[PDB]
Amino acid sequence: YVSLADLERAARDVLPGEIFDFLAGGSGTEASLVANRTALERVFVIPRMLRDLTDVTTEIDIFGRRAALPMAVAPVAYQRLFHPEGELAVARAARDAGVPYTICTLSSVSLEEIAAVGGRPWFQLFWLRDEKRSLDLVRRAEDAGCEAIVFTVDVPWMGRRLRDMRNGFALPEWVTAANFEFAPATWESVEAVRAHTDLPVVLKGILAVEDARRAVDAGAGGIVVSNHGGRQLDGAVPGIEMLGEIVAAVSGGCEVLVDGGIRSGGDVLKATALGASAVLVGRPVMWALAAAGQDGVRQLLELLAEEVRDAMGLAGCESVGAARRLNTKLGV
Amino acid sequence: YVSLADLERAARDVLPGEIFDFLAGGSGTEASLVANRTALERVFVIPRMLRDLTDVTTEIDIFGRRAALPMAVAPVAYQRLFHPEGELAVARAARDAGVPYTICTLSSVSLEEIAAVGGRPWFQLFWLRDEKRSLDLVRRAEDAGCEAIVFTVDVPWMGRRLRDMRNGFALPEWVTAANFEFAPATWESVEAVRAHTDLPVVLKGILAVEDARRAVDAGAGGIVVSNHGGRQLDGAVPGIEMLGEIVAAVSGGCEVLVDGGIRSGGDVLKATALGASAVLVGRPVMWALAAAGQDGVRQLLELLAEEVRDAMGLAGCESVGAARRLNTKLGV
Amino acid sequence: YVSLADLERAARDVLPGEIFDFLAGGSGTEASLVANRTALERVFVIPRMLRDLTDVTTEIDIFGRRAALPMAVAPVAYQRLFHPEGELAVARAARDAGVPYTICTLSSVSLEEIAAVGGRPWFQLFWLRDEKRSLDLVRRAEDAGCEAIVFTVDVPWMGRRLRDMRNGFALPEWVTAANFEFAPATWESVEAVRAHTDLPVVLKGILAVEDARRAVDAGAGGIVVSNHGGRQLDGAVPGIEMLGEIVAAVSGGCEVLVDGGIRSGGDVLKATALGASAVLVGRPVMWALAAAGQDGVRQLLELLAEEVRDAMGLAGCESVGAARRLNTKLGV
Amino acid sequence: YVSLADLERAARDVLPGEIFDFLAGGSGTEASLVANRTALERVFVIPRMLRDLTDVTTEIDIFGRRAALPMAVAPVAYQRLFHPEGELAVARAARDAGVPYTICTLSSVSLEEIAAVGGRPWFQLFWLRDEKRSLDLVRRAEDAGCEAIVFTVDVPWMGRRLRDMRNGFALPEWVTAANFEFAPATWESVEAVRAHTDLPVVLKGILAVEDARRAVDAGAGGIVVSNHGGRQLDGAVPGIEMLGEIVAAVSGGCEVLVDGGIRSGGDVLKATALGASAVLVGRPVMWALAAAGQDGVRQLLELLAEEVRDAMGLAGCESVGAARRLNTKLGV
Ligand SMILES: Cc1cc2nc3c(=O)[nH]c(=O)nc-3n(C[C@H](O)[C@H](O)[C@H](O)COP(=O)(O)O)c2cc1C
Ligand SMILES: Cc1cc2nc3c(=O)[nH]c(=O)nc-3n(C[C@H](O)[C@H](O)[C@H](O)COP(=O)(O)O)c2cc1C
Ligand SMILES: Cc1cc2nc3c(=O)[nH]c(=O)nc-3n(C[C@H](O)[C@H](O)[C@H](O)COP(=O)(O)O)c2cc1C
Ligand SMILES: Cc1cc2nc3c(=O)[nH]c(=O)nc-3n(C[C@H](O)[C@H](O)[C@H](O)COP(=O)(O)O)c2cc1C
Ligand SMILES: O=C(O)[C@@H](O)C(F)(F)F
Ligand SMILES: O=C(O)[C@@H](O)C(F)(F)F
Ligand SMILES: O=C(O)[C@@H](O)C(F)(F)F
Ligand SMILES: O=C(O)[C@@H](O)C(F)(F)F
Repeated sequence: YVSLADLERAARDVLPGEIFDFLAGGSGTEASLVANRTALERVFVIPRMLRDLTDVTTEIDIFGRRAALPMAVAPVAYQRLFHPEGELAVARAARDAGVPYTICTLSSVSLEEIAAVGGRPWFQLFWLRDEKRSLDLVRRAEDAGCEAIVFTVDVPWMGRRLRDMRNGFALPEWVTAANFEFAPATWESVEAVRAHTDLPVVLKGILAVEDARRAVDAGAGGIVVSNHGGRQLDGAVPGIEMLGEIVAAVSGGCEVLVDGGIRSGGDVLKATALGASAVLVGRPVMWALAAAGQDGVRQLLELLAEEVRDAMGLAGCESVGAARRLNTKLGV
Repeated sequence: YVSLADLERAARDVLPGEIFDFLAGGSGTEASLVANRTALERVFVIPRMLRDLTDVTTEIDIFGRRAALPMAVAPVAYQRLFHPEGELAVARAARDAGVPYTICTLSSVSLEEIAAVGGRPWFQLFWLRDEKRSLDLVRRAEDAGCEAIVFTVDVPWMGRRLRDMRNGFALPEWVTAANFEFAPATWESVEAVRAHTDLPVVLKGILAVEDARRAVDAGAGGIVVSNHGGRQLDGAVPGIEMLGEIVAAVSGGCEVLVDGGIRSGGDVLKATALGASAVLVGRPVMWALAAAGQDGVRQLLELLAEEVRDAMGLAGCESVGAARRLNTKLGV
Repeated sequence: YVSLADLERAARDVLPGEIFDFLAGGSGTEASLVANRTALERVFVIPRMLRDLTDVTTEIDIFGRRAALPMAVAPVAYQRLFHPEGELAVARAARDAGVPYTICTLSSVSLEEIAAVGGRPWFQLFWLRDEKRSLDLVRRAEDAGCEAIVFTVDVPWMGRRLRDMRNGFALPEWVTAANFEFAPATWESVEAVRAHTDLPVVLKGILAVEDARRAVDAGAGGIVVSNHGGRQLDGAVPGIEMLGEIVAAVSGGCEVLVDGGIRSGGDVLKATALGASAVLVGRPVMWALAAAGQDGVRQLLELLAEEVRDAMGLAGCESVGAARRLNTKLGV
Repeated sequence: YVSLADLERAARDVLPGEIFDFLAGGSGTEASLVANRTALERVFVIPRMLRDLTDVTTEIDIFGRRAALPMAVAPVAYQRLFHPEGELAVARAARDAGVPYTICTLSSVSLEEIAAVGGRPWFQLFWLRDEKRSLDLVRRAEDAGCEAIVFTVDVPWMGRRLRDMRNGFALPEWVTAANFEFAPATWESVEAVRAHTDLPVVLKGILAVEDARRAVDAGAGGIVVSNHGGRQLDGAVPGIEMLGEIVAAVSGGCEVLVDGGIRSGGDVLKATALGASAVLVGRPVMWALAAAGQDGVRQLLELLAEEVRDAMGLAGCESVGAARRLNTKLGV
């Protein structure tokens, strides 16, 4: 595989159409899904030349741990849909690559089993009608050694997934929510989580500048600037279009991650040049899992690491910090 | 039907080609028709997160009545072209949905019959060569319980409808103007109408900012920012491109509606975020009428209501007022 | 014929391919040719409503004569290529429509014969290696009753017409330059012409603002803002993109015409709203001549007059002056 | 051949697919490759009229020598891939046209043999792991009569060429690096070269404004504003998009060349109007070499010279200096 796009072709060959559509699809007309890609394609980097590249490093420190790349595996529900080893296959590959893996509230293997794989696991939280269940998940995650709580704030309820409605998609009987209904979360919910854990709380799905600022004021350790991969509000701005403004507004008060459409090391470099601390990658990780299980995810992460290192050095950056100081230009 | 676009396919299957073209078409090269869609597609919403959504309401108060959604059925001439029940089928579905229905001067069922259906009917006025006939229509509408007069100001004469000219389109003998020639209207005409009724006068087809201001000064209760669905001046700016500027200029002095190309609850949300009080929807209502009569219109209005509620809540808006405070970003 | 585009189809059916290509083609990659159209398509008009339209008039006064529309027939060489009656067919139709016709230096019927048709003829001048020949043409034109000299300033030599080179195009033996080598013209040439005639001198092919200003200072009575229909410099800006700036800079000091890609009454309205005094129309007139001779040109001019009147009134303009006061908005 | 695009078709017919792909391809998704073209296509020139064109000259003085056009042949590795005469065929045609030819460090004929052809040769330098080898190349180039050292600064290592990876491309046994591993170059390397030669040092692959300024401060005699034809960082801005800003920042302190996508005399004119001293042309020269050897390159250079002269005069420029004073407008 020489690009992330070779894996999409392979995943489409193997998965049942309705599962491929659950993975690929977005809400509504899929305008936000498409715009995630368009928005990245319009960003060009202004590389620097003739800098010292004797020891290029792609590592970052985030949430108190060193990561091998400025990237983590995004939360994706129900990974046994894609391969029988599901979350364990992905978590193992992420561990071996030194990349954080986000364990989902809707994981198809229990969070404690996935955490036992090792590595840098984070835990993604959905707020539930029964509040106590959400807070018990947080405590379970912490007890299992998760290192951050990624609170998803953009799903008061699931968006309108027309592919899924047209297909009549439902989980097969062999895939369940192994940790066991959505309730709208509020800033009060954020505070209840912050009070119940010593782990950094990361709010995922922030797009308004004033929500980024309020996240810092609320004691968040990070945010993920994100439109949920075009799966929630159809017509929501891409995160990459808000990122620069958000990074300026928080002025270092929390980590600022971005996601949506990251498909190469070059895209990682764009995100960092716009100011991101790190990116999340969702669909491509699942393409690799579908295509070739743990080995497939390993191969994807190896390719991404090579592309990140290549892009960084070609742009004159010996570190991710230097990459954040790059300028960009919008084009056609 | 899971989107408004499923109904277009169904209407195209059933209607005679020349009737489908009377409905779908615009003037000239159809540049303004296409631009209505392009203009909406370029607008992205910046949603807010973590707000209280315990009681999301899509209702608005407009022209002294509560409406279920920030939407009304646009005036569309000759609805018996599309289904034998014509305007009565649409008006009944609108009533049942709590949406205002605009009875047309060129209705194929008499305005008094349509008004007898009940609901929130408005009445659309064309100025006629015989002035007295226009003013008699106003009095008839008021006597029948219509709640606003929507004075169409963008049709001094009908535009050049090339599909209709190529098809040699004419009304079948079984479709007539049941209320019974266009004369250019002026500001004097507006004043003659205002003096002849106690109902709110709404000027439909305003696109220049200074015409919006003058509408307020003239005593209008509302305007509809509109290029008549691309059917009048070919090359007229889309209403959605003028809306923000217009809303700022009138600074709350009248209701500011918009139309043209509204095809989802997401589009309704864009219009409100740009400042609209409400939208009109034309062609999609007729697609539903063609496809399945009253039931079809009911299904469309149910789908739109679900999409509006979904979009609002995903954007952190418990009310339409909150949606008007959302920011937007233009994209690709 | 219900649009100018119906005539292109008809002309393409009848003309030999190499003649159609001589007519349609531009220089180089035809980037400027295509951009003439793109540039007009991006301009939207902001129409005004509720104005008096009791006596809409499309007339203008230009170069001391009343014209029926704000349009003239552009200079096009060798019109016997397109129809056996050539320039006489076009000139007769223009006369009957009350539109000025520009007689070309490279006319395939002598300028005196065309002028004898009557009407409002103008004369287009090429500067020649033998200066005296150019100045004799001017005197001949004036003696024959031409009312303006349109000095073409953008053809120091003919551009690179790749269609013509690929086709090996040459004039058939039955088409000649009936008035009988290009020399670069300079401001000195302009002055020599101005001194040799009492007619208004119009400089055709101006695109830089400072050249427009200098034209006024040089005593020009008009300019034509133009990239020669994309036939000269490939990559020259469209005239329509320079027009507003030019109109502001000359601040009424001469008439400012535009050409390139005008294909409807709506396009005429755009040009006027951008500030043009009038437009020239080239290729469409020749399509009509190819399709149906004098009658074809008459039909085209009738259609254009109807479209201009329609566009004007739909935009709230009772006169061309009012149309010049319209605002525009650039779109997608 | 009447355009540079006729030669691409001819080269694609004759070359083995993998060699055509080595030539045509870029890094990654080829976003930067495509953007080089897009960026030029959006630039329109504002031509001037009515200037003296009695003695139009396309000559420039650069690096102490007169060149026939504001263009040089870009460094392209391994030209025996394209034709058996390789670099000697191209160098001979360049000499005969009065265009500088850049001899490559990776030339498939030795630099001394190519320099013996005569003409204006420049020498392109790669910095090597063994520094002394790079500096020996510089001395060899100077001893052989090369007139400038073009130090390539954008290849700390070769980019990710996915066409080449998919094809399993490798040099055939009959093509070698005849002058005989990449090491990242730094500003220290630049200074080591500057100290080892009296020739002008030209830094090729500059895109950041501050790197342009530093190049001047470092004693460079020129820079080439360039993204290496889209072959290095995928997502690097096109040079043509940085050029104006760069030209302003150096304010005449060194020659500022540009490359990437130059495919006509019209494109040369755009580059000069944006401020370039001269352009480099890569792929088209190799298309001509593949198609017809020395004669093919001669024909290409003749066509380019004709197009440059044509564009200049149509734009009212009797000299390249005048062309640099032209204004431009971005379009669609
Ligand atoms: C199939 C699928 C399931 C997902 N499930 C979740 C989830 O349970 N929680 C969450 O916060 N995000 C979820 N996401 C969103 C991703 O975390 C991420 O925001 C999105 O996929 C990023 O875009 P990318 O897929 O373009 O890389 C899901 C995304 C996909 C494609
Ligand atoms: C077939 C048809 C007939 C119409 N008749 C009228 C009319 O009689 N009066 C009027 O004010 N608008 C009329 N309109 C315009 C609509 O009220 C509305 O401005 C336009 O359809 C809105 O755009 P939409 O169809 O894209 O939703 C008509 C539109 C269509 C498509
Ligand atoms: C076939 C052809 C021949 C032309 N000959 C002349 C000419 O002799 N003199 C001149 O000033 N313009 C000439 N023009 C340019 C036109 O006057 C005009 O600038 C151009 O056609 C306007 O664009 P349009 O064809 O898009 O309407 C010619 C154009 C065409 C298409
Ligand atoms: C096949 C190929 C090989 C190249 N080899 C070199 C090289 O050895 N050194 C270098 O500085 N540039 C090299 N370049 C880049 C060119 O010098 C130039 O920057 C690029 O081709 C310019 O773009 P153009 O090909 O679009 O005209 C190469 C380009 C191509 C296409
Ligand atoms: O995007 C998803 O599918 C998840 O976030 C879910 F299942 F929660 F909506
Ligand atoms: O758009 C329409 O068809 C109506 O507004 C009419 F019939 F009046 F022009
Ligand atoms: O555009 C044209 O063909 C004319 O202007 C000519 F023939 F002069 F170049
Ligand atoms: O672009 C190229 O192929 C050259 O610059 C090389 F071979 F050095 F990378």
